[PDB]
Amino acid sequence: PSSGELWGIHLMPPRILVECLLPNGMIVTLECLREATLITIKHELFKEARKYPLHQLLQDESSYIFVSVTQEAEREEFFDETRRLCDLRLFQPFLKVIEPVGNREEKILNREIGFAIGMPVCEFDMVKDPEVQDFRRNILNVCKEAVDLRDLNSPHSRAMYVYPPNVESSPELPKHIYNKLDKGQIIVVIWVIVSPNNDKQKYTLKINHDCVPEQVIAEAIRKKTRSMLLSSEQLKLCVLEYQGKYILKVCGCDEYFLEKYPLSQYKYIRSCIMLGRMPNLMLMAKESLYSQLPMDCFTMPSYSRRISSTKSLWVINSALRIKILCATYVNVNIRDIDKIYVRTGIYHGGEPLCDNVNTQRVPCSNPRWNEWLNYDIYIPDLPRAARLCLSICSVKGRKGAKEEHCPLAWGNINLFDYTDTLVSGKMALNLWPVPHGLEDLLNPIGVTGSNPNKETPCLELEFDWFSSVVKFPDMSVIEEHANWSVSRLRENDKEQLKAISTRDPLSEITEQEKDFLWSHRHYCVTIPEILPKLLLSVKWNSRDEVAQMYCLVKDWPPIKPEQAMELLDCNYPDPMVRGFAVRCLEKYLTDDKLSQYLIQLVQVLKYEQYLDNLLVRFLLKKALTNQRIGHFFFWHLKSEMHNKTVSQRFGLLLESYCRACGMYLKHLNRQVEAMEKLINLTDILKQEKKDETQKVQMKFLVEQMRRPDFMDALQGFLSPLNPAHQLGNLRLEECRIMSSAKRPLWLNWENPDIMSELLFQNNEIIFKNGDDLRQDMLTLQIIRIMENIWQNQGLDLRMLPYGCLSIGDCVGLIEVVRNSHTIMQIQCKGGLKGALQFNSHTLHQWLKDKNKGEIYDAAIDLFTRSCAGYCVATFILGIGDRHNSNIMVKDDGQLFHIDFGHFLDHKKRVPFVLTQDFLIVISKGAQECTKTREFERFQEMCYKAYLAIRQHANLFINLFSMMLGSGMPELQSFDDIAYIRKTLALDKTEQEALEYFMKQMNDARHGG
Amino acid sequence: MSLQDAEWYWGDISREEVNEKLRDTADGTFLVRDASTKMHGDYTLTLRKGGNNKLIKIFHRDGKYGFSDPLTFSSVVELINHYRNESLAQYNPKLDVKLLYPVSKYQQDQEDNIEAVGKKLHEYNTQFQEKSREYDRLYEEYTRTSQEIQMKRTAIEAFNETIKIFEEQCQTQERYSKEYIEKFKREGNEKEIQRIMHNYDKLKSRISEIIDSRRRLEEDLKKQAAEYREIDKRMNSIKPDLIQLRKTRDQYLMWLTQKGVRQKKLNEWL
Ligand SMILES: CNC(=O)c1cc(NC(=O)c2cc(F)cc(C(F)(F)F)c2)c2c(c1)C(=O)N[C@H]2c1ccccc1C
Repeated sequence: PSSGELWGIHLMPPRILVECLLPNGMIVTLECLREATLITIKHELFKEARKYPLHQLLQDESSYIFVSVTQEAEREEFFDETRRLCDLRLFQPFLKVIEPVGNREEKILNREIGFAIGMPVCEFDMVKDPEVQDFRRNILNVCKEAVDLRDLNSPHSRAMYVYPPNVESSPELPKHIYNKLDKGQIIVVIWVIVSPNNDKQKYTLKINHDCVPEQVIAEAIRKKTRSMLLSSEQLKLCVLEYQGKYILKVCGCDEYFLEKYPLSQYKYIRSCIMLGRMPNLMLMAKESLYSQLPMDCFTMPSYSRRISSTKSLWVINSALRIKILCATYVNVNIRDIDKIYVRTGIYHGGEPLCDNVNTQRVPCSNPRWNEWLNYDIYIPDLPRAARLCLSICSVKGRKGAKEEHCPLAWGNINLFDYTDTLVSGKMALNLWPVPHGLEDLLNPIGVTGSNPNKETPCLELEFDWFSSVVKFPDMSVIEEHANWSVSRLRENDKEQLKAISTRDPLSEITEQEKDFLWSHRHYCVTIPEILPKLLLSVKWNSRDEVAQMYCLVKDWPPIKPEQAMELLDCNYPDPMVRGFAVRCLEKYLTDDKLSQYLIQLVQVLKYEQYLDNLLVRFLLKKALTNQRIGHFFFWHLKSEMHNKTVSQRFGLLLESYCRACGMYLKHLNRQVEAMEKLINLTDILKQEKKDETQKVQMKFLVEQMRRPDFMDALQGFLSPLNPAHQLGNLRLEECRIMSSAKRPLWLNWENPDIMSELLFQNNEIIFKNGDDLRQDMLTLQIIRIMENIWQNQGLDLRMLPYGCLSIGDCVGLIEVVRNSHTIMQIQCKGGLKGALQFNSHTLHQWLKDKNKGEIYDAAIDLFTRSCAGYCVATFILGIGDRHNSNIMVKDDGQLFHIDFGHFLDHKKRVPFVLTQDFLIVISKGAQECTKTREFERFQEMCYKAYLAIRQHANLFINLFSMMLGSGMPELQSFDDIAYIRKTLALDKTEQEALEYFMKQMNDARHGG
Repeated sequence: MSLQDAEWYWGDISREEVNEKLRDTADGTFLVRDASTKMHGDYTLTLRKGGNNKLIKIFHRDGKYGFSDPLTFSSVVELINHYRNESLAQYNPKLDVKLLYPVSKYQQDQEDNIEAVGKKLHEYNTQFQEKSREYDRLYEEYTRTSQEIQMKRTAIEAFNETIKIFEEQCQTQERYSKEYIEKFKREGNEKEIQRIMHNYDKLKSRISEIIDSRRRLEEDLKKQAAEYREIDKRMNSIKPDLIQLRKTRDQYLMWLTQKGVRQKKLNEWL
């Protein structure tokens, strides 16, 4: 939101002129410095003003402040006089001297929120919409809940917020992990600083894997007091001393063991066992930890406090009708297109409550209809979550070929507003552009709300003004109406009712089955997994059925989060249903799984009918009590600010988070400004010096990164890929532009941890501006789920879901995998065997050279395992046919795919890449490698993995379903998701799906 | 009077494909498949009713057919045509329509020499990927122009707040300098009147510069906002044509389907 320090200028010269408007009408040109802080300016202005008329009228310098106009078109009152001139984001270089008005602290805090969320906060104050002003005010109590809840047992509760325990969701480690424990124990090293030089000492310990951190602190002080001839009570006296005076930290990053989870449930040590590596811990003084937790207040803002008959829906003994008056700003070629018309449908989620209706057709040059559309539905029969979906459509005619219809623009309306009042009176909403690739005349998944962009097609409607304001019934009457209509066991039945539960969320549910569920709807609460199916069976255009349904959900048994998330997707808009889904999460979704599925849970906020809902308050509540998920909660929201459909909803949501996330807002702002500098340099490299050579670009890069204002911004801040990684000094030595056309930046920092050498001494990340990364995010996330499922079943298939994060429109970060090469790179480290044909064994030989000795078997195992993992995954997801340059392998032997966005784009034949080179490795360089016993058990790993995912096929279909409203073109309709049903073969039994995958594997080795 | 030879039986078709064929059709349009179970003798009937595509399973037992437990009809065609004469309200009042308008496998076309594929399909497909490249290009500079517009729309609103600040400077220059000019006038201090004017004239000299820079942007906006609306009506003119000849390319595979094997599409691969 700021391409440079001034409008159209990247950097200010070392000295520039500034026009200074005094409270007298005199104008003073002040030569100042690009960095000159505002205190330096205000002083040297009031010192030069004595050379200009009417100095007599000016009060003292200290009684005035500057105001100016930002590049965001905000008239910003610069209360924070400590800022540099060049950091203001000034539109034009001028300053208007005024007396400060309003709470200083508040205004300074809002400027800092505005930079964080990427838009001026004062744009919210001007919003007419009362839903917005009610949202802003009425979620401030979810913030007070969280601040008070975390400032409760200070400073521990304040530490538990900033450094929450990074735990697996269960201490039950599956057996293949425990088999790497020495008779049920673990060996661990605890490190300590000796301060005169920050020398260091270490203490190795063997302990039960299920020791709590304080018990670990016990076994260490117990090992150092071995020879101290202490009594059993003197030992207790210093064990108690250290249990409460120190805590344990992971060497190399900011992870702490502040809560008494069993040691092996902390993720860092769950993997040190899985990977057989030594858990390196640092003993640290608790008073040093709480020192870096500066107390942070939360102050209620201004809008929080002040502001300057009806009848029930169910009395309305009339059908529904809606007037379409006219359109505006319709961009259509008056002669290629014959006529236009407005199409409408009344939708509850995605099911038409009644058949669609259109205006009559009308010429392009006069888009006016003044037509009342009548609908085959009762106004009492409207469900609360009913929605009007409409679009303007064009037609082109022919006899030798069919008549063609196309949507021009679309818009959706909530028939009931957030005060559950039914709309009335004439209304006008600007329409949205039809998304690329959509050809359905309507778009019922798009967000409800008028397009804020100007000169966009503006359509006007009128909803009947019934003689008073109309509200939706209160729950009281709804239930007693179920008692009205209800007055108006089994075997095979129950067998099939539970045989319905097995079927996936997208399975064909034929009419006979849905009204069979509606019949046995009361016997369903015995198999609560069935709840989603029974809801799609409710005839929502019947108030009789919907009422009876609210009663069943009010008493429904809590299903587990992996199932409760489906009821937050787009096919379940009813506020009672979604409320039940949220209650399941806030009582069964761990902060871990919340962090895992955070992408989807943020995404389904788009489907929420209103700003203030039970879901957002749950996510915001958790986001403010756990700064790990709060971090990505912020960035995932911030990453979609540019999309004006949600910029408001997300913006109001970010405003709240930033106003209550405490001292972390300061850290986030340093991340944002660091990204801003990176995006403004890549924009310069891509827009200005795109034509320059690749060594000319390299010199602008290193020289620009030489500038002090840049390094002071790009050194010393937290990695948005994982805030636990601190990013210290840059290694310009290692930074570079890259060979891709968008020329991403390879950025490499030193790791400043006192014990950085015990993890990674320098950390490097790729910054790419111009590529849509959120396919990589979702793919890498999904890969992390599949690795998590396999591990818990005991399948030690090692994937590499490297860190990927989108921070905006086609821009984000990608974790570099150290000591890794592509398969194309590795063929190039070999030689040509056949006639202009790379040597197939080259992969095997390079792996031998990198794994001499007893470690050779380990690398082959790792490759054959990770290979099996990515083979199964890429087929399921249709990621199968990858180029050698998109498959990578570490010196370690771990194989993994990359650049998933590059594949989906290249799209617009082989089930998965199981090339010969891999078979050389898997079989250890044998002949007829497809007939050995390494391959015999390799394809036994692939098989067990495929059905292990199909056994969880419901979770994935739900995760993707939740992403439909994201705007990813790969996810525009449930038809898109139908591919995973084909690869998982969900309309076939287990053995048929097995034989299906087996035939794909015989075809995957290109013959067999 | 045989099933495989009917109009409305397509058989081995995906649910997504029948959704695409019933899209926005009127109530009573219908189509039959074999169930997505791919199971022999087990079938699925989709019909349009109430804006929704509604799925009816057709049972099979002792050679008889139906779609509920009491199972009557000899074949599926006797079952379907019975509900083409009268309503399936007989089955359930909740859907009161007849199986009115079938969608036929054939009854859709566009001398059938092999050139109709090898020449006129490759022709329609080449004509389809060109107009699809143009529309992708249009939608590229459509979104480009859309962003360069809002960039300008905010910048002129910045100019609006800047000009507001300078105009109130003028109206406070005249406020707090009137009665000093009026006092200097009678002290014969023209030297001090011209300092106030030399600064006032320099104030409204710069405000004239930013006013001119504002309009010079409102002009680039006006002319880009128009070339934007043109890109919109060009897309809207290209969308229907693009669909029209995408379908033509698709159903010209029918005579590849009458040949019964996609040999000649793979000749077009390689
Ligand atoms: C040769 N390949 C195919 O023919 C093919 C491939 C795919 N795969 C994806 O699009 C996909 C995979 C990811 F891992 C992540 C993402 C995302 F979201 F990041 F962009 C997109 C799909 C289809 C067809 C299809 O019909 N639907 C797609 C699909 C399949 C399975 C799950 C989900 C989806 C959307």
